[PDB]
Amino acid sequence: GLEKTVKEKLSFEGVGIHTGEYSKLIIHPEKEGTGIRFFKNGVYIPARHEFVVHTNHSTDLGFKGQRIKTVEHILSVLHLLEITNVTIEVIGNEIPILDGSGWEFYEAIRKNILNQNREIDYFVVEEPIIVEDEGRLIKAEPSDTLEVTYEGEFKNFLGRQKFTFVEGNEEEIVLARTFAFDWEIEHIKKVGLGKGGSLKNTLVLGKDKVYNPEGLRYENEPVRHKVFDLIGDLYLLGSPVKGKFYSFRGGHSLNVKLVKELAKKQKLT
Ligand SMILES: C[C@@](O)(C(F)F)[C@H](NC(=O)c1ccc(C#Cc2ccc(CN3CCOCC3)cc2)cc1)C(=O)NO
Ligand SMILES: [Cl-]
Ligand SMILES: [Zn+2]
Repeated sequence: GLEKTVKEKLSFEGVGIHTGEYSKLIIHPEKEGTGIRFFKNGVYIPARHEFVVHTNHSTDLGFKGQRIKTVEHILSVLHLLEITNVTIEVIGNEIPILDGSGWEFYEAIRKNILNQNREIDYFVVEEPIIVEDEGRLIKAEPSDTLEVTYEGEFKNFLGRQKFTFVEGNEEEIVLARTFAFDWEIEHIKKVGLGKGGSLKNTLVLGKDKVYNPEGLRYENEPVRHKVFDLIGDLYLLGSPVKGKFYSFRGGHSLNVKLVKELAKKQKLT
């Protein structure tokens, strides 16, 4: 496909899931070859794995003393829409969580795409690779299309669930919300996270029950959201990705580990 930016500036705002603070975004058009980058307090922070500074419960980026928390959801939306050149100006410390899914970003950006004049240079997985960490694993292999499978094993009524995204089915994952388990809430707050989480932006589950009165959007909403997360972390390769991925219980740390191994393989090709 063609490289793409946005036609006009787009703004979003609201509380961040981990800081609990209100922040504002402005998405700016950029010319061919710019890449995806954040901008904060006069500093550009490229959306690339070299700038990852935190991977526990979110993926955070930083450069020259300026940090942005929770980039995975906006990056996933930009990856799915193959937006390749854009500056995300952040006034605040975190990307807004909005309703917990990518939907509001996706719908607004999708109607505001500007095609540009050169083709995308995709990051094309060239050979199989496996990374592992204490029973979690992620595999990748070549594919002409982006295909991403997540398999989870939940310690509550959800049990084992599996979901596969393929190109063309973007609407199946951009509405899946972030989620949390009630028995983990106290620890997440103690380690300084989750300050913005509420039933308005998080699917909260117990051992046997659903806290949200509206219930789940899909019976497998959590693994759909985990696929959505992984697609955002994969965009830290710096280009839209072609390959077939399978994650068993992976999280941001393992996602970024895979990204860094893939980037090392193609550093000069
Ligand atoms: C899903 C992830 O873990 C992923 F990493 F796997 C991760 N999400 C996260 O890491 C993550 C972590 C925590 C929260 C939260 C919360 C919260 C929600 C409501 C209340 C309110 N109470 C609920 C009970 O009744 C009384 C009221 C408290 C706290 C959300 C999200 C991801 O999406 N990263 O991109
Ligand atoms: Cl490769
Ligand atoms: Zn997420």
